[PDB]
Amino acid sequence: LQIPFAMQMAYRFNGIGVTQNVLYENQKLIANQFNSAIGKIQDSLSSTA
Amino acid sequence: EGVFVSNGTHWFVTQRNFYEPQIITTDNTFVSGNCDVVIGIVNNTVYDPLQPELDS
Amino acid sequence: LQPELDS
Ligand SMILES: *[C@@H]1O[C@H](CO)[C@@H](O[C@@H]2O[C@H](CO)[C@@H](O)[C@H](O)[C@H]2NC(C)=O)[C@H](O)[C@H]1NC(C)=O
Ligand SMILES: *[C@@H]1O[C@H](CO)[C@@H](O[C@@H]2O[C@H](CO)[C@@H](O)[C@H](O)[C@H]2NC(C)=O)[C@H](O)[C@H]1NC(C)=O
Ligand SMILES: *[C@@H]1O[C@H](CO)[C@@H](O)[C@H](O)[C@H]1NC(C)=O
Repeated sequence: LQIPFAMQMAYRFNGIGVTQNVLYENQKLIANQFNSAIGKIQDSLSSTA
Repeated sequence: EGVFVSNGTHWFVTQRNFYEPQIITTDNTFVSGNCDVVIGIVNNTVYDPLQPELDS
Repeated sequence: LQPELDS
């Protein structure tokens, strides 16, 4: 079933007892933490044989 | 609980896993702050049942 | 409901 991705994340938050408005009020900040964490994986894997 | 949906002319809320359109009200919704912050929000009425009863 | 008893 297609769903917009920021709405799927509201369901994931609701699964861990965080009320879904806490995502939307912080959406750009949460997106930037995830985007940054992905970058650290590449550097970790590139450096750490 | 559940999701907002539209049939084009109207807006409803439904549970997630079986389509059951219900009118949107202060019963089946909760507020959090002013409109400005939320990406993708839309205008509509949200109905509030108490008003006509106070007007009885 | 407390303020609505103005009705
Ligand atoms: C969206 O839902 C509303 C409410 O069910 C539909 O409005 C009704 O339409 C029927 C005919 O299909 C009329 O007999 C009713 O009098 C209408 N009720 C209201 C409250 O307007 C509307 O037609 C639906 N739109 C679409 C495109 O499905
Ligand atoms: C939802 O309704 C509000 C008004 O309650 C709309 O805000 C006005 O929109 C017009 C046209 O874009 C602007 O000229 C005004 O300056 C806006 N006023 C305010 C207080 O911002 C709003 O645009 C509507 N939302 C949508 C997506 O249509
Ligand atoms: C959806 O994305 C398009 C660009 O792909 C944009 O023009 C549109 O404003 C977006 N709408 C919403 C509701 O975010």
